[PDB]
Amino acid sequence: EAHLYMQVQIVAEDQFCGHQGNDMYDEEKVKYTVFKVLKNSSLAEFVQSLSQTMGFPQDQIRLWPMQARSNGTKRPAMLDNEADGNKTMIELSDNENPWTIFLETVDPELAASGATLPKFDKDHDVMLFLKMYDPKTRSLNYCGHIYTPISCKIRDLLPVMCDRAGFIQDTSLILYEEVKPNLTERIQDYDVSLDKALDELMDGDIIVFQKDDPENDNSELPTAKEYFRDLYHRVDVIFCDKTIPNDPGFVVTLSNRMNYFQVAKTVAQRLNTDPMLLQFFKSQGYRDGPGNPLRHNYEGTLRDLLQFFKPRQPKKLYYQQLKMKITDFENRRSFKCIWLNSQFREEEITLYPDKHGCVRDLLEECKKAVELGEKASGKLRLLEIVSYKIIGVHQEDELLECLSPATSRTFRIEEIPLDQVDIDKENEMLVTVAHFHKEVFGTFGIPFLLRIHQGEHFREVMKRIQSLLDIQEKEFEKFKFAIVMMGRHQYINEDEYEVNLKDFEPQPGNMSHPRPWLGLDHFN
Amino acid sequence: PSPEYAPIFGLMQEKIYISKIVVEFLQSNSDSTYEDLINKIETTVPPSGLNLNRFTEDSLLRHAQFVVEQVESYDEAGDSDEQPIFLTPCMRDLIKLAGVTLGQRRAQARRQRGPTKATTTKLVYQIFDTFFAEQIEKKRRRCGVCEVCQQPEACQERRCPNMAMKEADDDEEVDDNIPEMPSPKKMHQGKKKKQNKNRISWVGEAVKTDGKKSYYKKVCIDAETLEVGDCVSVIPDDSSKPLYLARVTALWEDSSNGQMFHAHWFCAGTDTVLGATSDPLELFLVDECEDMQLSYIHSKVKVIYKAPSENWAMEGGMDPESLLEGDDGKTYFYQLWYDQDYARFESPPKTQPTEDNKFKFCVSCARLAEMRQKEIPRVLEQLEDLDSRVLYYSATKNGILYRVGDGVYLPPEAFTFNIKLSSPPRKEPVDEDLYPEHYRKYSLDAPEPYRIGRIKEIFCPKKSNGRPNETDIKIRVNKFYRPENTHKSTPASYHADINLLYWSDEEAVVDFKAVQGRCTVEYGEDLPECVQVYSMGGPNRFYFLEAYNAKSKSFEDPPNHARSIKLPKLRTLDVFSGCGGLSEGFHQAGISDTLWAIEMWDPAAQAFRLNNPGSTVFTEDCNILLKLVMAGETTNSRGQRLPQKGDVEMLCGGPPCQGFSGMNRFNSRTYSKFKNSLVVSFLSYCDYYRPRFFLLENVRNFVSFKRSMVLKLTLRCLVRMGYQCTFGVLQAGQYGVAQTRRRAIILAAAPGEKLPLFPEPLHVFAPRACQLSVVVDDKKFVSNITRLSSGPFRTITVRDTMSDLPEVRNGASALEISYNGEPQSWFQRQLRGAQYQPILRDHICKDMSALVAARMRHIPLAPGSDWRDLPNIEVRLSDGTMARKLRYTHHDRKNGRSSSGALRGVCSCVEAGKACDPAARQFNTLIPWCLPHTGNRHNHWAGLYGRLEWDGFFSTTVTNPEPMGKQGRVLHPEQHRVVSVRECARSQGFPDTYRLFGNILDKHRQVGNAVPPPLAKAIGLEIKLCMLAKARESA
Ligand SMILES: [Zn+2]
Ligand SMILES: [Zn+2]
Repeated sequence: EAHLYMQVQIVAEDQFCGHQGNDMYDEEKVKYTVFKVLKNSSLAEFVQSLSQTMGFPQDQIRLWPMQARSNGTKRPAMLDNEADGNKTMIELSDNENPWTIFLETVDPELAASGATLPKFDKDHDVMLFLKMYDPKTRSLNYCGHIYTPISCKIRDLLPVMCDRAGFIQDTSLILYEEVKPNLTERIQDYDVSLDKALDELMDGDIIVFQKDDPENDNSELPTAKEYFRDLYHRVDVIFCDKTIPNDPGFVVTLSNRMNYFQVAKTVAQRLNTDPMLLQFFKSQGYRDGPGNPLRHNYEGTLRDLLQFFKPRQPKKLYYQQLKMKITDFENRRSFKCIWLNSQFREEEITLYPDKHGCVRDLLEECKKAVELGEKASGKLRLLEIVSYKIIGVHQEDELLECLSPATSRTFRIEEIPLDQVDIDKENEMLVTVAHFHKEVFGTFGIPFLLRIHQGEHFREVMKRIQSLLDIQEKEFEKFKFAIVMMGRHQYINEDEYEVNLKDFEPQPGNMSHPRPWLGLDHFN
Repeated sequence: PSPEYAPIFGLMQEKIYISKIVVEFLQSNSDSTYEDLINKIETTVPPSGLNLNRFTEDSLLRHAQFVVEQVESYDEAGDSDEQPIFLTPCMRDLIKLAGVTLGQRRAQARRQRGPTKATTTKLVYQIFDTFFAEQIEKKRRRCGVCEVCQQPEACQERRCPNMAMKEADDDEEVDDNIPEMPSPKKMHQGKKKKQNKNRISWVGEAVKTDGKKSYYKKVCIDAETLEVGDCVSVIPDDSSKPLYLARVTALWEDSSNGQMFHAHWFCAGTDTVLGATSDPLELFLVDECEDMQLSYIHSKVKVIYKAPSENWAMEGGMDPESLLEGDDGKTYFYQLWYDQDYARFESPPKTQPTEDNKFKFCVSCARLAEMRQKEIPRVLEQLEDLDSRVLYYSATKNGILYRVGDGVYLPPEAFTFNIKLSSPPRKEPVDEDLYPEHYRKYSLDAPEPYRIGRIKEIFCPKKSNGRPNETDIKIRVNKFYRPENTHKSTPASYHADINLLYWSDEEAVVDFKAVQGRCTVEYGEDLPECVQVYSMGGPNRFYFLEAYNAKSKSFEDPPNHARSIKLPKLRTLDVFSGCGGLSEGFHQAGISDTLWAIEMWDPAAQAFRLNNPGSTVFTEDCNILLKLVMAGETTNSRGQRLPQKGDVEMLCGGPPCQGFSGMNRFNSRTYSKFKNSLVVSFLSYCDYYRPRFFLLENVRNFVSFKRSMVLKLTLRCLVRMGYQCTFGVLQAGQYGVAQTRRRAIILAAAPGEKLPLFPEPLHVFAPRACQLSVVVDDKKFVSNITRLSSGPFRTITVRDTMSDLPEVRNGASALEISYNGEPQSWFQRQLRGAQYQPILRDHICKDMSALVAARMRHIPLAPGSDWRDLPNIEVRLSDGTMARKLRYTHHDRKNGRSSSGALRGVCSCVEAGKACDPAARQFNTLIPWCLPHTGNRHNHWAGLYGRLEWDGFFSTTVTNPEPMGKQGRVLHPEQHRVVSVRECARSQGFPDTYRLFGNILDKHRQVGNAVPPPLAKAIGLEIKLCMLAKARESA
C-alpha cells in the first residue's frame, strides 16, 4: 500500500532566521521533518501524531499548509482543524506530495510562563510576517510573525515592529511589501488601514522594513527594493577552460544585467590576468561543451548567454587564455597548410597570421611554432602544389591576399633537404617527380624534388631512389621511369644511363608554361 | 598559320566560335537574360584545335560587333511575324553595354515544335473564346543613318534595328507612370433625364405615415405596377452612359416636394475594372443610393440574384450548358457586391432590415450609416470630473477600442524627445592619371517608424458652457524611447531587438485624431513566458525592460507604476512552387499543410522534397496532371496519387509570364500564345478543384500587362467562376525583408467565406519604392492598406541581413563551414533559430574570372562606390596575363578635358555624326573599355560594378549575381567577393535551416525566384483571420 502514503515535511520558525533570499526560506537551504502517512488517515489523527511525537500539546501548535500562489511565490496557507477535521489528507492536499506545513507554536521560554496559542478570527484577523533589512551588512534578519486585525492602522503597528526588531522606539521606518521577486512595493501612506494599504491581502504576506536614515545614501543599496533587485539578477556562472579536458571550472557570482566588459574584468581578476587575454565561448546549450566564440564588441547581457539553460541545469561558460590581445586575435586569418618534418611525413597545421601580413610573417610564425633540423640550414620554404606537381615557390615578399584561394591549390612548408639547400646550378638540377599508376593522369603518392647531376649514370638515380624510398629491394623493379611533358611521356631504360639537363628544361627562355617532369609508374 | 599571325587567326576563329555559340543558344530559347548569356558563354568548352583557355566576358565584349552582326544576319534572311532574335533581353543588354551600331554589312555567310494546348475546362474556354471576339479590332520611323536604313527600298530586310530596339524599350517600360491621373470621382453623379408619362397614381392607402411631410406607399402606377423591391431602368441625360438600373427600395408622397422614391443603383460591369470583358447582362451592387422623383422612371426591369448552388464545391468541371437552364441569358442579373475604391468583389452584404424600417430599409443607407458612425471618434465611459477637463476611461475609433493602459501608435511628428537627438570632407583633386574616371561621379530617405506611447489618461476639455466637447479628445501619453532614438543614436540599434522599447517619464499631449492604432506594450519580467514567444505571439507586441533617463543619459529600472481556437490546417496545392518560399511562409503562419506541389524544374522539385518530407511533388507539366485528373485516373505514370475533388482546400501559386511579357495592346499572335499559357491552366485548376482560397502571385508588371488585359481577363474568369476576388500590389521590403521587389497579388475566396484583407505594412520603407497604386482604364486603384510610408518596426538593412557571416573569399565552394560567431542582430537571430550548434550551409560564391576578380578587388570600400572609382593602374592578374592601362585617344565635347589637360574620349564616337572606329577598342584593361565608351548614353552606367551599402538594400531579387548586370550592385560591402548563395537566401528572409539543391547557379536561381517567406507569412496571417471568422460564425 505504498500508493496510499504521502511525505509531510515540517519546517520550524528557527529555519527562518538567516535566510537572505525571497519568501521565507531557500528550498535547498532547509532541513525538513518528513512523515510517511496513510492517505486515508484523518487530519486530526495527524495533528495528534505530530503533537505527541515532537512533544507539544495539540492545542499549542497551529498548522499552516504551505500553499503555492499564482505569482510564483510559495506562502503559508490557512487550515481549519475543527470544521475540516474528518477529511483525508490526500483530498486536502489536492494531489500534492511532499506536503509542507508551518508549525506555529508559542516560544517555549514564553510558554513555560503560562501563555498559550492566541485565537484567530478568519474574517477580522490576519497573519503578518516581519523582516528587517540592515544596509550596513546588507542582510535580512527574520523578526517573527504577528496577529493583527485587518482594519488596524499601520501607525498602531509601528511601536510593535520597533520593539519587536530591537530598534529604539519612535524610530522612523521605511516600509515595503516584498510581493514577489523583482516586485518590492513601497508603502506610501501609514495612516490607512491594512486592508486599504495592502492590495490583495492574504495570509502569509511579508512586509520588509528598514531604518529611515541618511547614511543609506552612502550604501550601494540604500533600500530593500534595490536589494531585492540586485538579488533577483544575481546568478552563479561556472567558468571552464576549453584547453583542460573535463575541467570542472570555478564558480563566480555575477549579475544577469552585465555586459561583456564587466564579466571579462571579473574573470580576469579571479584569474590574475589581463581581461584582453581571454576569449569566451557560450555553451552549446543542450549539450555541455564550447559553442560559438564571442566577439569582443558583443552588445549583450548575461541572460542572453545563459538563456538556453533550464533554471535547474548548471549554466556553464567556456573560455581560453590568450598570448596576444583579443582584437588582433579577432583579426587573424586562419591559414591551413601542410608542414613537412624531419621524418618526411606530412602534418596538418593551422596558423593565424595577420590578414594583411606577408609570406615572411607566415614563415616567422612557423619558426616560432616549430623545431628546426639537428644541424641543418634552419631555413624553410613555401611550395604551391597542384595535381601533385609544384606549380610554384612563393617568395617571402608575396602578399597573403595574392595567394590562390582555390581548394586544388595546396601550400606546403618544408625544410630544404641537405642535398637541395645549396646545389651546383650549372650541373645539378632539381626535377619535379610524381607517382602514377598505369596512365599519367591518376597521380598519387608524395611528389618530390630530386637532384640530378650532369651526364649521370641513370642507375645512380635508381640507387638514389632506392636509398630514399627504402622498401624491399625487389619491389623497386616495377617502377617505370618516363619523361612527361604537356601530357606526353616517353619511358626510359634504367640501365642505359641517359641523363642530361637539356631534356628537362623547357624551350629557350621559357618559364611561364610547364617544365618537363619525371614520371613514375607502379600500382598503389 | 604563321607564328606571327597566329594570335590574329586564333582571334578570328574565336569570333566564329562565339558567334556560333550565341546563335545556337538564342535558337534554344528567346527569354534568357544577360547573365544567362554570360554563363552559357563561359561554360562552353573551347575547341581542341584552337589554343584558347576559356571564353570570358572580355571576349564577348571585344567580339560584340561581329557576334551581333552575325545574329542580325541570321534573322535578316528569314523574316516572320515572330519577334526578331536580336530583341531578346540578354542581347539587348549586350548591345546597350558595348557600343555596337546596328544595321551594317551583314549577309556575309555567302549563301548560308507545336503550339500545344492548355487543358482548359469548359468554363475558362468559354470565357476566353468569348473575349476572342474583341481582340481583332484594329513617330519612331527608321533611323535613316544606318546602312540598312540608308539602303533603298515595312520590308523584312528594312526593319530598322534601332526602331525595333526603341519599340522594345517602350514595351518593357511602363507607359506611362503618371501619378495624377486623379483618383476616380463618384459615378452616376451626372444629371438624369425627365420622362413624360401619362398618369401616375398610388394604390391603396399610405402604408407608413411618419407624421412629417413623408407618407410612404407600396404600390405605384405609371401605366405599370411597381412595388418595393422591383427594379427600374432610368435614362439619364445623354453623356455616353447606358441606361441605369436601380432597385426601388422605398416610395413615398411628400407634402412639400413631388412624388418621391429612393433608388439603390446597380452598376454595370463595363463601369468597373471588368471593362469590356464583363458580360453585358451582368451587374454588381454598390454603395450608391439616392432619392429622386418617380417622374424620371423610364421602365421596369427584372433581375435575378444568381446565388451559388448549395453544392458549389462539386460544380467544377460540369458542362455549363447542362447548368445553363433556364431562360438565360435573357434578362439582367447580379451576383457580387462591388467596391470601386479598393476594387473588391464580395458576396452580397447580409445586413438585415429591422421591423420598424422594413418598408424603408436601404442596404446602402445602413452600410453608409455604419461606416459614418464607425469613423467618427467618440468617447465611451466617463470616469472623473475636473474644473477644466473631464476624464474618461475608454474611447473608440475606426472600430478599435482604446482604454487606459494600451500602447498607442502616433505619427512621427506627434511629439519630440527631450534628448538633444539629432546633433549636427573633400579630398584633393584626384590624380587624373591614377583616377581617370572620377569626373563621371559628379560635375528621399526612409521616414522614422511610428512613435509609440502609453495612455495615462483620456480627457476632454470643458467648453464655455461647461459641457464636455466630444468633437475633440486629448490624450496624455508616456513616451517610449526606441534604442534608435536614444543618445547612443543609430549604432545602438544594430544588435538591439527590433521590438525593444525604453520606458520614459516625460509626458506628451496629442489629439485623438493622431492615433493610428493600438499595440500591446508590456514589461519583460512580468511576462508569463520567454519574451521570444510573446514577441511571436501576436501582431503589434512591444516589450520594455529598463527605463531611460534623458537628463542623466542613463539606464535605470522602470518605476513600479509602469508595471501592469486553432482550426484544422488547410490542405494546400502549390503550383509552380519552385524551392517553396510561399509554402514555407504559409507553414510559418501555421495555416497550411502543402500536400501536393507541381514543378517542372528538377532541382526545385528536389529542394521541395528535401524541405517538405510529408508532401508529394509531381515533376510533370501541369497540363498532363490536369488532363489525367479530368479523365478520372488515380495514379500517374510513377504511381503517385493525384488529388481528387474536394482534397484541395487552398490553391496557391505564381505562373511564369514569359509568353505575355509585352505591354503593348493585344495582338492575335500574342492572344493565341496567352490562350494556352500557364496562367489559364492555373485558372482551370482553380475551376476544377474549387478551392476555398486562391492565391496568384506575380511580378508587378503582371498588373499592367497588355494594357491591364491579363489582369482584367483573370478577374473576369474569377467573377464568372463564382468567387470573391481582389488584387493589389505589395512591397516586399515593408514585411521584414531588406530588398525592394514589388509583387502583384490576386486573392480569391469561395462563396460563403470572407475575402481576406491585404496585410498592413510592418517595417517602414523608403517612399521611392512604395508606389502601390495601380492604373487601369484611366482609373486609379489602391489596396486596402491604410499605413502610408510608416509602420511599427524600423527598416531592415543589409547590416542586419549578412553582417555576421564569416568572411569567405572569391571562388569558395565549401558547402559546410562553421558559423564562428553568435548572431549580431534580430533578423539573423530569428533566421538562425534557438538551438545553437549548427553548421552554416551553402555559403558559396561564384568563381569569377581573373580580370573581374582584380577589378572588384581594386574597388574601394567607401559607400556607393562603383566602377567610376576604379584606378587605371597596371596590375598583374592571377593567371599571369597583363591588364594594360586604358588609353585615351580622343576628346569628347560633351564632358570636356581633365584638369591636367589629358584626353577623356575613348573612341571616335564621341564626335557627333561619327561612326565607331574599328581597332580603336581596347580589351583586358583594369577599367573596362565599354563603360567609358558608352557612359554618356546610359547615365554613366551608375551602379555598375558597385558594392552594396551597409545601410542600403538590394536593388532587386538576385537570381544570378554579375557585376555588369541589371540586378543592381552585387559586390559584398567589405570583402572582395560577390554576394554568396547564403547571403542571397538571407536577403529573401529564408531560414538558415532551409535546404537547397543543385550546383551553385541552380541554388542562386532557386533563391531568386522564390517569394520571400516573411511576405508569405504576412499574407498567411491575413488568410487565417478569415479562417477564424468563418469558424467563429458557427453558433
Ligand atoms: Zn439608400
Ligand atoms: Zn565608339
